[PDB]
Amino acid sequence: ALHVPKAPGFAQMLKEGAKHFSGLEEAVYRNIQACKELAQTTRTAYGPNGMNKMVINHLEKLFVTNDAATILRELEVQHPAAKMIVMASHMQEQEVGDGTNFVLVFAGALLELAEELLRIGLSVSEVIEGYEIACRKAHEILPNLVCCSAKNLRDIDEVSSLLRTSIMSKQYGNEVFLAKLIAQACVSIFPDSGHFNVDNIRVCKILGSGISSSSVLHGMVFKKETEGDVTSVKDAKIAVYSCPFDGMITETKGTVLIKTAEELMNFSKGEENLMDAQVKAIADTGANVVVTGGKVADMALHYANKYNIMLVRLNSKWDLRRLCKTVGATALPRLTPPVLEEMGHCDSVYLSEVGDTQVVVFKHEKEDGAISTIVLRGSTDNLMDDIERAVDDGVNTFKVLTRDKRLVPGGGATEIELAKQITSYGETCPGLEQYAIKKFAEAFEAIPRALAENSGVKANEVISKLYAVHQEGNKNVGLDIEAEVPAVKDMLEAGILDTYLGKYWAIKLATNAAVTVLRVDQIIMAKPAGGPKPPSGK
Amino acid sequence: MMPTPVILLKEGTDSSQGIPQLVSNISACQVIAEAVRTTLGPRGMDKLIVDGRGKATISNDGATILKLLDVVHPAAKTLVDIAKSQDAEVGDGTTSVTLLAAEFLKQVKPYVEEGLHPQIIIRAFRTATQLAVNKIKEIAVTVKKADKVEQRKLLEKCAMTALSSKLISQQKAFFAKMVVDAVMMLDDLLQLKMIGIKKVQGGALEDSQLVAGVAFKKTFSYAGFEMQPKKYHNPKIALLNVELELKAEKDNAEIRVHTVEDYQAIVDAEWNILYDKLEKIHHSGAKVVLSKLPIGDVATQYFADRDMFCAGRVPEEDLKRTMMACGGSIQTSVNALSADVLGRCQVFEETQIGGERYNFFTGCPKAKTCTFILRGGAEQFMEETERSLHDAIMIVRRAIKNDSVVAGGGAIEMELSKYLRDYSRTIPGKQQLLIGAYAKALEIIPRQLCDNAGFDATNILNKLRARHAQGGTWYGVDINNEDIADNFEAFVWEPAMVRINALTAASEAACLIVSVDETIKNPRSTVD
Amino acid sequence: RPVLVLSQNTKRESGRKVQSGNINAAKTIADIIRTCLGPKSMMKMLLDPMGGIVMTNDGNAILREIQVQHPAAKSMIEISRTQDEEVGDGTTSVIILAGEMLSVAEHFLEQQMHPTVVISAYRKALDDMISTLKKISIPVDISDSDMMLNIINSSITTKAISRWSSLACNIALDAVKMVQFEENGRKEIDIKKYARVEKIPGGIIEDSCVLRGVMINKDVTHPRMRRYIKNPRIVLLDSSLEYKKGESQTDIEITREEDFTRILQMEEEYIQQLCEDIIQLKPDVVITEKGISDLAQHYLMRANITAIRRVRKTDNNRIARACGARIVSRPEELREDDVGTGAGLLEIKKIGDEYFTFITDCKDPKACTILLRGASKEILSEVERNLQDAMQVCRNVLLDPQLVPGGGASEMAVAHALTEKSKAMTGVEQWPYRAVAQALEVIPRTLIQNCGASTIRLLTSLRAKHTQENCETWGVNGETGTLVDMKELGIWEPLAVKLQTYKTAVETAVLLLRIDDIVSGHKKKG
Ligand SMILES: Nc1ncnc2c1ncn2[C@@H]1O[C@H](COP(=O)(O)OP(=O)(O)O)[C@@H](O)[C@H]1O
Ligand SMILES: Nc1ncnc2c1ncn2[C@@H]1O[C@H](COP(=O)(O)OP(=O)(O)O)[C@@H](O)[C@H]1O
Ligand SMILES: Nc1ncnc2c1ncn2[C@@H]1O[C@H](COP(=O)(O)OP(=O)(O)O)[C@@H](O)[C@H]1O
Ligand SMILES: [Mg+2]
Ligand SMILES: [Mg+2]
Ligand SMILES: [Mg+2]
Repeated sequence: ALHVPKAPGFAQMLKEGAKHFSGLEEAVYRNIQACKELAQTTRTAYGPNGMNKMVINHLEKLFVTNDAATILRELEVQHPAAKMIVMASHMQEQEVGDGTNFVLVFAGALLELAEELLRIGLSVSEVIEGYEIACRKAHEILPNLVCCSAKNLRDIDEVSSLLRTSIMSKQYGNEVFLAKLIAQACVSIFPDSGHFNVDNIRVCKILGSGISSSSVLHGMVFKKETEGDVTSVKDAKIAVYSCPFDGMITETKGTVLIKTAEELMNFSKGEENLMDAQVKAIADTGANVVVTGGKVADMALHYANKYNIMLVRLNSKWDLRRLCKTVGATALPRLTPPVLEEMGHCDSVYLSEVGDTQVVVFKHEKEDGAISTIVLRGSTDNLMDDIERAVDDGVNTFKVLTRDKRLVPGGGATEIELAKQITSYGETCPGLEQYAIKKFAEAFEAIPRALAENSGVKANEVISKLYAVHQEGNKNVGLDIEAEVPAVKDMLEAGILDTYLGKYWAIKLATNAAVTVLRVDQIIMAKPAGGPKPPSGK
Repeated sequence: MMPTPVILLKEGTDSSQGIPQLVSNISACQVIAEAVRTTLGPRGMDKLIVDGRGKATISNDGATILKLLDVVHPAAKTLVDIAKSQDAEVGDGTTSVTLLAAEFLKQVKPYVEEGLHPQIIIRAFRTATQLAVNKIKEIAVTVKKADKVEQRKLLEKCAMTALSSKLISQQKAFFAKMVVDAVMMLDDLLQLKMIGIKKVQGGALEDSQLVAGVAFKKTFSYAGFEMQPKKYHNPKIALLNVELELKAEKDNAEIRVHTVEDYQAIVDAEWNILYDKLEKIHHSGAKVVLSKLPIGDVATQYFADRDMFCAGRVPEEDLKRTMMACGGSIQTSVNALSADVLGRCQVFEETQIGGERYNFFTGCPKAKTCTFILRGGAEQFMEETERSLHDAIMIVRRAIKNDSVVAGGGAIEMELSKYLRDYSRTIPGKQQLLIGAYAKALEIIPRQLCDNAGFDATNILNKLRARHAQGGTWYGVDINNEDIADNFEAFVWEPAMVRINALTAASEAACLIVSVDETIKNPRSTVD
Repeated sequence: RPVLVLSQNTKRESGRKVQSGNINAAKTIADIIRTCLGPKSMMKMLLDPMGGIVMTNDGNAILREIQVQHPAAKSMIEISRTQDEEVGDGTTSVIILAGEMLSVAEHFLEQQMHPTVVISAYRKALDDMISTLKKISIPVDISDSDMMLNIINSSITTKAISRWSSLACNIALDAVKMVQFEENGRKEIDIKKYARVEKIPGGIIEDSCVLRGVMINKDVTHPRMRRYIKNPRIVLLDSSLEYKKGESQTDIEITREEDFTRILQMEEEYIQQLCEDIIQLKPDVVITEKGISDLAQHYLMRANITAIRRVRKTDNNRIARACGARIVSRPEELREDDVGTGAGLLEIKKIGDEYFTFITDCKDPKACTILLRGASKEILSEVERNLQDAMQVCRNVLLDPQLVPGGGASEMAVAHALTEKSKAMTGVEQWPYRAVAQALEVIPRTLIQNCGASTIRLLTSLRAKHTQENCETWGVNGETGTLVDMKELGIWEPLAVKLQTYKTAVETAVLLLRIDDIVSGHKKKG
């Protein structure tokens, strides 16, 4: 009468380190609590007034940023439900590029209200059905909330205004300058063909002069020095070789078989003469710049210096391909002189020093080309990394705008209007699904509430004013962060807008993650293993 | 808290958030700034740091001291990073940046403790920094004459100002003249690799010399080297990248013979290959032979028999400097040793410097490179002399790029503080307090100078403030007379870029530190 | 070396984490015993650290038999103990109510509302709840035994003794009625001291009864005594009937030959004198809390007096109350008024393998014993706990003759009244007021959940019913999961119990909402 034995059946059959959780209280509420904890951890970084977080991973690498996806990447999340929500957020990041914090906040609010509904007496299936119906209703309503279209993408000022909002959430102090930079870089890219490639925007981070000194360059910048003595070319005729700048060798096996003294005396002289002839043949085509992906032989460098040819060595083949795209050249597999079609042209190639690092610049004078580069200055590596994340968000926003040109008001205006419309719809639906629909509508309040909380004002007053104005009939009125008291203003004139695809995909993924978390009824966790990572992830 | 049977994050994760976290960040930044406080000014002091290996490093340079410290506080590492940034972009001011950043954070700490929103502080810092940079650009003194004498004097004064805080401050005029002379002979890019720094133990500081040419240590001479003459009066120099040794023709080469006559022919062929290389070198008229690759004993004796000089295994950068000074070209092949690819110097000589043999290439009229030979009684002595000369070299290069100067000794910062206080007195009042805090924080450098000198910081600061308010822009701390003086008339000159970068970096660091509200530390993996 | 402005073993927590932890701990405490409420409650087995087993569904016992580490859980345990001591009923209800109120308060704490506003709203709601509960109360004629039995039955309908309802109700009513006492203008009940509950394992539960007297596990000192006396005259004592040493050191010095025998003979003569002084009153039974000498036993049997020794002081006080006697510490001062006449029978009979003394025919006794027979000691312990609940409810009704409807009717009526009052608040604290008002619905919700019916449909129907005018007596039928008029089912409960439950729950919510910092690890410094 002093110990409670394990119940016969599954409990006794379970392994040593394994864990089994079944039923509402033991599984679903625990999962909802974990998801709410994750959402609360990420919540404080939402919106322009979000606060950066110093996250140190297991490798003592410091990340300071307010990007939700990055924070979740660098956090050692252990709970399976939080892992599922993180997967949904990362899927949103991959599909669109922005809105991860929205996904996390919406999923957390949905799961909290789902717990509340289950407590009042609703079943999991009823909650899931109501959530799906409300998600369908929201997706139907969303196209009607579009306020304006991009209507142009080759302009500079207009696209900069479009991209300001996406990079106002991060780097709230100075977003106009970054918007102008990213707009110029993206407008250089994106030719008459409607296809826009994100990879074509390169970011080179050079330390020292503060981010206000950053610039956009039409070309590529490589942080290294030249192999030769020529360090500046004014009418570059770059020839790109994917082979080492050396005499080609047999792939099977090499062995110089010498049988007479004449061959021994003449071998090196003949090899030198052959390589000199090859280099002179390359130079005769007019190529004053040579780029190679392999090593450079000493005799090769000597004969290139003799004929005044600039040598640049690119170890990474991705950089070689990007340079070929930039200049318009073809990577020769051999060391043959290039024909006129394969010889790329760049209007200026030179060796330069920016701050401390030595750089080689392939600079075009036109405002065009396949690849454009943004050189970022700054006083800290972490600050430059955060600016790079903001640049990535802006570029992804531009890509989304190229895909779909429709926009919706930001600052919680769209969320408040969606909540109002879904509540109105659910007020008419009979049956137990109305509770789930109303809770789904209420879950949209977490966005303006989080914005107001981060801004430092009372959330309830802001939400009440938003409902009042929206009931009056103003669908473009949202939170005004430039005030010390709860206030709202029309945000079509303010230019604070969000991409339609971003909201659509964020809502879809958040609802899917919430319903998938709710569907789980039992958890059977195996004993944790200390393996050297799964082989899939290397 | 609750046990939470399945916990969210990995066990051992430490999280800190709220006002205490930011206050602790500010305190850590203060701790970091305290480690370099006494290194600022002519009355500054050096620091000695010993690593785990037992090797001690002695430095007055703020960036070096911060790098040596193994800082692990995430907020404190920002000060080290901005010091590195200031060293990279400018090269001077690595202590002022940290002092300014820590002073900004210290001044705004009371407002943080009251619950003021960090975004307001960040906006105030951004506004104050923009205004201060604009004021610096407005009031900086420049001369639009391009006079060579005036430009050289300005460069020398800037170098003296950059040098009057190090152990070589007693010979600051001598070293500043040397540094200006060295920099003025760089061609257009001012590459640092074109200025060689050689440290030879023994001798006084004044024994250090600048070679209008190139000099490097003797490199493992083989047998027969001592028969080579060690002085030439108009030598032609053959810069080569060639291994002058008896060796296998190629790594994969193989010789197959079936007759003793062919065996003798092969041996004589190897000897003839080497002798043909040597004869092609000799017929070029060159008297000094420098090679990047080894030169064997056979080649050494061959050159000694011809009254020639050889030096193999010369470091690549030394060969590059020799090419830039004498004016030849590094040849990987000796088949075409025309007069175009041969260097030329007035005098080549091998002398002894403190128990070491050095090869001197002097008399180069078209030299585009230099070589500092620094003499000192200790290894760390020479290292810190090199660091000081590097600071001076960066200052002189930046002054070459743009000849805009402001008075030092805290005069520029007192003027900026007065300007910012005057501006802040004309705004609503929420930003007024923060901009006034920024202006008060700019007064750290003159106060630190007075504290290091053993002065009365309060009285000097009061006199400086009154003088700036009642008229006078370049009035700063006079260390010698324990008073204030017109530092512009005292030739305490700094390039405007130094203070511009210092203010920009310090403001960025302060804004980054303030912008953080939560710190998360994941547990270490593979602690072992 | 390590400075440590504070001690190393001191750990401090502050902020939102402390509030969330406190509310979660209270919720967990409530969840432990949520399923032990209502007529369809399921019992639980508690394993004591000493090796014993407690099988019960009483909330206070379950929470008392649990050791916790979180101090909020300790506060909840103390709350349950306070509710048990003050009124004896409503422990599960008060725990559940405190948990629900703390949950709805955490709702607001997650937003930017200060806990002081929530506390003020809670106190206003507590005043309104008290007012409404007093309003919806009904009076009771205590002279009507049927109403008292019905009230007790409603009290014990949810316990394991409900299968024998009439028997337990009659036992509790008779015990409380006959232990009721009044003297010098002061009225008292004192169920704790008198109305002792004695359980003898074995027999059948139907044989349990309340005796018109007392029972002790004692036997006569000598086999020649009388084990059956018709109308005994009982004398109770504190002092031993044996020779004892004096307080002061009293060494004797014997030099004569006849002194030793004289000392022994005087010891015998002292015993004889004490026995003769006792006999002078002509009693039949002598009870002592201390030993009785064998020579004293002989002298008492010489006068045909039955003697019992080594009786507990509480038992002797209960005997004095039952037979109307007075304890006397000096036999030479024994008065006639001290002799206990009024006991109508004394019998020493053997139950099982032990002798028990019965004084069980007293006329107008002010003390009683409850003889419980059952399957085992755990069943009898649960029966004793249920009888304690019944007697506490009876005493509360006798002191306060007010009643309120049960079955969650009072909860819903008070919640509706507070919701109606809340629409005129027009302030910022109206939301916590309404939330804590509707938090009362957790009792009908728990009843419906335990019954197994649909919570949402029944709760909505009950709310709609309570929105009408004369529907404050509409609750939940705990057995069938149906809405019934509570005055038809007739499960009423004392107003004092409901008031205590509401007050204690709201005060617990106020106390736990007030704390945001926790520091632990410091020494006791006692
Ligand atoms: N100037 C502004 N005023 C008010 N709200 C804004 C402003 N700029 C952006 N927002 C809001 O901030 C939200 C973006 O939050 P963000 O930190 O970007 O999260 P995510 O990266 O997940 O989108 C958008 O929903 C937008 O409505
Ligand atoms: N002769 C001088 N008189 C007064 N102050 C000086 C003088 N020379 C340098 N300073 C001050 O010393 C400061 C720089 O100190 P130093 O340690 O040399 O460089 P760093 O800025 O890297 O600390 C400058 O702010 C300058 O005003
Ligand atoms: N027959 C019944 N039908 C419906 N409700 C009942 C019935 N009997 C009791 N109740 C309700 O059950 C509650 C008593 O539950 P109980 O287990 O005694 O909790 P506690 O021990 O905390 O008093 C009372 O509020 C009463 O309204
Ligand atoms: Mg975003
Ligand atoms: Mg300096
Ligand atoms: Mg009860």
